Amino acid sequence: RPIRLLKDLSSARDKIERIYGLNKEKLLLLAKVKEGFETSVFDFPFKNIQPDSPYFVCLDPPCKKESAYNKVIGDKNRTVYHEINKTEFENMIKLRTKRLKLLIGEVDAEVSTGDKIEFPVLANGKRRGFIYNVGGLVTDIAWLNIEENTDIGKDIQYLAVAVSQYMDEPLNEHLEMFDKEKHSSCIQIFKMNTSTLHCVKVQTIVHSFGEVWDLKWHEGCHAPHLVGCLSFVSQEGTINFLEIIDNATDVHVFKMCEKPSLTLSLADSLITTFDFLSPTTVVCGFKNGFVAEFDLTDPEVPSFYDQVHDSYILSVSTAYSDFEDTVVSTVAVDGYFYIFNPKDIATTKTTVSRFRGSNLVPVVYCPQIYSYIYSDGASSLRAVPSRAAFAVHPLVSRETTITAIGVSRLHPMVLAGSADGSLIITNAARRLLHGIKNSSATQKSLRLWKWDYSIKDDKYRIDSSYEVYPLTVNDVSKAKIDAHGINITCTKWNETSAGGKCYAFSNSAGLLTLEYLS
Amino acid sequence: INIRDHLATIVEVVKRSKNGIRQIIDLKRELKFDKEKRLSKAFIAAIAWLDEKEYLKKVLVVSPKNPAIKIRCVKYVKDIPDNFNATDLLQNQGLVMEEKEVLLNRFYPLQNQTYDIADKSGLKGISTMDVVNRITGKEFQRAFTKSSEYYLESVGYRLFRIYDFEGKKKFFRLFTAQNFQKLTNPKGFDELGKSRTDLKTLNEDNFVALNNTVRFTTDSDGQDIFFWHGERSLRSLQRQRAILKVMNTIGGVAYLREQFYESVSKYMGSTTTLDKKTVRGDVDLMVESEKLGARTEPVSGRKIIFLPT
Amino acid sequence: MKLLKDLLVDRKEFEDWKNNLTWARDGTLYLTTFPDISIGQPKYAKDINCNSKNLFHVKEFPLEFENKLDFELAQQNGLLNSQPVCYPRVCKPSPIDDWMAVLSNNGNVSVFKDNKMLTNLDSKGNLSSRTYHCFEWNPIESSIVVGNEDGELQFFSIRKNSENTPEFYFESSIRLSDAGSKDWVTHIVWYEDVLVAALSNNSVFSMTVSASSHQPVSRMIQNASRRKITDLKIVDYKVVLTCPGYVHKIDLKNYSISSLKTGSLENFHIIPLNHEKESTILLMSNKTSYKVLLEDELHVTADNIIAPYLEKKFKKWSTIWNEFNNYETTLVIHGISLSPDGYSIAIVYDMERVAFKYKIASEQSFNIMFAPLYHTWTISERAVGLAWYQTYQIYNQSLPKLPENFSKLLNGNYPISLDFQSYLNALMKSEEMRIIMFLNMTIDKPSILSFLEALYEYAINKKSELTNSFDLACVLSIAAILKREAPIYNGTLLMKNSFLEETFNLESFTADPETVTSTTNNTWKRCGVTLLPILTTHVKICPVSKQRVIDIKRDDLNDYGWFTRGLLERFNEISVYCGTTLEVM
Repeated sequence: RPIRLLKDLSSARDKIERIYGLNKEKLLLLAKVKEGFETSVFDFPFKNIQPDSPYFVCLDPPCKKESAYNKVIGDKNRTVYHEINKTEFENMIKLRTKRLKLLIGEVDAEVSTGDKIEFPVLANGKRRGFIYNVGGLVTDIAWLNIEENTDIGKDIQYLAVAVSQYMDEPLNEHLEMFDKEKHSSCIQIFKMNTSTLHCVKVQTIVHSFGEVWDLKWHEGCHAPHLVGCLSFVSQEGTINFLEIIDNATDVHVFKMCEKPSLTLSLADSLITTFDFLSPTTVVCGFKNGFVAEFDLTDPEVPSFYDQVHDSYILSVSTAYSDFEDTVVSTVAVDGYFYIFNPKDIATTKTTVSRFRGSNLVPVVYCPQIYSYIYSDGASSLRAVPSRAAFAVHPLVSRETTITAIGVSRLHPMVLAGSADGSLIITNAARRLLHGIKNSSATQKSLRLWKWDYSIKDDKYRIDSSYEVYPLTVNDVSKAKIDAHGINITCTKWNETSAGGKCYAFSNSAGLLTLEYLS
Repeated sequence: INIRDHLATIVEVVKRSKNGIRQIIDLKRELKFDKEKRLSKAFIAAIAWLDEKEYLKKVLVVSPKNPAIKIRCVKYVKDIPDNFNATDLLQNQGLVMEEKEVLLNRFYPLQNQTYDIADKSGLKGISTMDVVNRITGKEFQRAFTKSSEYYLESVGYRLFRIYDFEGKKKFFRLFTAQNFQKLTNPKGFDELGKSRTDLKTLNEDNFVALNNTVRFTTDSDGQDIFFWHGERSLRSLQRQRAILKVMNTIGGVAYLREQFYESVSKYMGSTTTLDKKTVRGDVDLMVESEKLGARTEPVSGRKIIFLPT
Repeated sequence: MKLLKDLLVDRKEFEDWKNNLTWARDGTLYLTTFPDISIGQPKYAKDINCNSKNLFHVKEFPLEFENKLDFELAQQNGLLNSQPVCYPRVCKPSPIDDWMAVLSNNGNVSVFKDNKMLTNLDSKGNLSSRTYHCFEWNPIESSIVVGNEDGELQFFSIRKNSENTPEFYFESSIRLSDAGSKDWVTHIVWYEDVLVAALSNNSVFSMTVSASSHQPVSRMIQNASRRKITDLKIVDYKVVLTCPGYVHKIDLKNYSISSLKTGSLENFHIIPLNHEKESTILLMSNKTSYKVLLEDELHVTADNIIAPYLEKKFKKWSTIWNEFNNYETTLVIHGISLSPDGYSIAIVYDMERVAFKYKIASEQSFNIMFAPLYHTWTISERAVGLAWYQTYQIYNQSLPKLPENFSKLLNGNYPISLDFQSYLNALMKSEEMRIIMFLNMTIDKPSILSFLEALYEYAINKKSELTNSFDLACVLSIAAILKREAPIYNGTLLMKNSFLEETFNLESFTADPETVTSTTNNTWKRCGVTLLPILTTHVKICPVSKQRVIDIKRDDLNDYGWFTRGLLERFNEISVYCGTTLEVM
């Protein structure tokens, strides 16, 4: 057959062998995922992500593959810090003074910096978890993971939030992505129990690296003195790795950083996004459209420095597999989405699409179904398998741009947040692993929450009401403008088995929110 | 045409221009180097060479009311041994001479960024050439314009697009709900969704069986085994807006006399008084729109305007 | 001397910043533009008027691809059939023969003659072994090497080309990769008797490859390493390769290694100045260029050859598109290539601002700059046709180095009487034939008297076989123009076209090279090779000498003999005056 457009893959078995190949050990995972999640339309049984489940499936990210601390850091490169008082902390990082009026169902509150609010009882069911107020622009969030075989309490878990001293203004001289900008910004590190949802701000780290994004914990940076190690790109144009050294106490501490354990930098170019290809090497993008793989052990010179885009590379993502090459995907302001193999870019570069030039394009990898998940830079969520770039399947349509996307290593549930304050959940596996014919009716999505705001009343008005949106396949792109603070800036599931039903999301005013899906 | 002979004429023509300044586009037009792109290239090169050799100086002049409307001009220096004709704009005071020597926020969507600058720019609005240049620079004008068509609107955070004219250039101008407020001369809360079923009912009752695909069973060896067998105009509106505030800043009443026309011109910001007919046209339009009441003083014959409230 | 005005390629795009420009034996440029190749087809004109457009005409070259890895599911390379719609990713012309080979996006190598496909290369093995990533042409003989995903350098070699379309067939494969390893071939270079190849893990192997040996010694000259090989070349048996921040020089006479820091991470292209007395290279990058002398020791010296021109152009452009120095700007080089004779370089480039660019196909354009690499130059036995003229024009019309004893003119001694089709081959392989072909590109009235003496001597020797009328008519014409005795024969020749037949007395063919008069009192002009009357609407025209040649594939009425058939079959495409391809109507 001349199999050259998605409509040629009419037979369900033909689709699966064309999109996923014939490696017997690879096909097992798809059968397990299908049976373990076909009935999981909007939620999944806790029993399916547990380490003993008959349907248990788990693919570790490449950074977890071997111990990295002695290679990436070690005693030769410990992070340099000093402790500080609350008076000087508040002198630089002017987090929001005036309280915000939240409404959550029937409850009002005026909520100050740090005011945890458990969900009040709501008419549509047993909501569990909390709203918060982090007090400035949440630019990124990152859940840590701990191996459940360790002596650490299986229900304790950690989360980090990167917070700007800048506020509800969306255009500022200080959030510029084009040029290098060092300024004071911070990381709030939270310890919480997945069992009782009780949470404490353990450490606050202050740094002059400017705003922080693409924030991720290195799951191989294990040492008895560390919580973990926290990795990010910063507005000073460098990649900074810093040690989250553990306290002898549950009491809060404020810290300032003089030198991070490992700084990746390059002459006359600013690094813009990054991802791990192994426990000790990272792919990264630059302002000038270049791509490079740095060695965390030998950070002086990159392994390669090749041009791949015409302008600012926005997001880079790794599609790891136990059966195929570690391909990398990239999108830029030039709108191209390219997939390539770092062994040789020039012989392997492939195009999935060209978008309208859009200044925030979330891209993530769903390792349970070997598919990239992306916003089209406008208002649709789409899936593309790494080995069949033409097989683009649209997942959901929204009236305003998709601004943040999250996915986990234990389940195929995708979370997407639009700049209208809507948060939606959908099962990507139901689209990828099944036939094309009845796609306009067999795949659906659910709104888990919606923020809203009043210009005159000045409230943030979180709506618990669930809404079902069916898949409009032939749909138009849309762009409804909405209140500056209500856009969703990040969204991520906890990926441990104990925490696997827990997720976190943030608006841009500061209203970080977590729920345990039970 | 051999440009090597004409360099002396270019310096003498600029030398003979008023105050030693000439617009480069107008200079091309005088010497008729506009007939062919071949002649255009020759002329631009000649102007650049005379600037580099210091016989002339390239200088900007900036519109006192619009920093984006700047005129490329040549200034005379010593003897030899953006394309709109701005000879209109050079007639004003226009004294903002300048001898020659990017805001894009990643985290908030582009929609909110054009909105914020269209708001921060105030009641005077902002031109598309200001928005593109300050947000993303000149190169992104394509992807910006193909994006703005999805959310800018023809005449609650809506953005309105309106035409404008300066010198000989016609361009679109952006305004927020500020326009609706100043045309009237901001929404409150909205309803919660009123959907009340338990998520368990949605995760159960919304399920539909999918097409048969790869499946498996576990053998007695504990081995996982497969089965797939069987499976009306901006200046008039701005003037009507002004005439209420120019009344109200004095009181609920005014007289339609010389010192009122002066005050309207002075609050508007003109260097010279507006023609009485131009002001009376907008006064009549807002009187007819019932924004103003008006009558003759019965003991003087002079005309009064007043707020009907 | 000033460089010619740049060739402005418009509305074309490139999919990646690799080297995209190659320059064939006949002077044809090939640019691997996306989605279709752009060919800088060569043309002749004396009034070049300082503009390169008068040498090269640019047109889309829409080849058609068929994919042997279609139907076959992708394995450890996930990208293999990821985009099923094929497009050209690499394109190289033959250095000694006259074909083109192209790597498709899905990893096939296919070989072509002009716009016609010859064969798609395939061999038995697993899916990865059938998938190619780099290929190279033998610099001495009709054969090709292909590097596959299994890490095997596979050989194919060529036969059947005289009888029918050239057969490309599978011969053997050296597994250069370690047993069960997953690394694959990325670069191959082949200079004289030595082949050098680089795998993905940066391991490099040098080996002598010859028809006389079955057992090439795969001596690994550089261990597996972290830094990627950006470029690889052979320069007077020294291997040269570059990586981010470094240039590595290796001597294959003793397998010793050496290094120098490049001082920048921008990609460096290696430009080997092969004709220089001391092995030397120019290194080129989007921001800086310099000359490295490859003696026993390395060195850094000024790129006085190329850099001054690029700096002038960049300053000129900056004066218009960056007059305030508001933007950081770069010289993007989409490709660099040496002329087939090695005396000139072609650089394809554009000047750009680092910014939020959103380009589109209609706004994209490129300048091709042609420049001389030396103060003196000579003919080369590799390059043919308009390739000689290209170098002559690039050197500001400065004449080549002629022999001191020969400065027609030379008409060198020819003590030969080889088999007839091969005799014409040996005749065209001679140095004296090459300088005559170049001289015709310079003089006011072209001539071929030296070549005619070779055919006269052959006909005079082969007197016992000149039995055919047309063959005799050709010989008589040669004898008369040469002022040497005409062989004795009598009677009338008959010649035909699709509607008309004319009888000519053999004596009616006077010594005049221009015209002939028929027995019916009708005048006709003589053909540029067989000297016969031009009676048909099917002649090919020489773009240099304006002469006409009868297309033997089109004639179906004239009863040509062995001499006439053999002459035309050997000159049905290549010009007898100048080596150029004749135009067709």
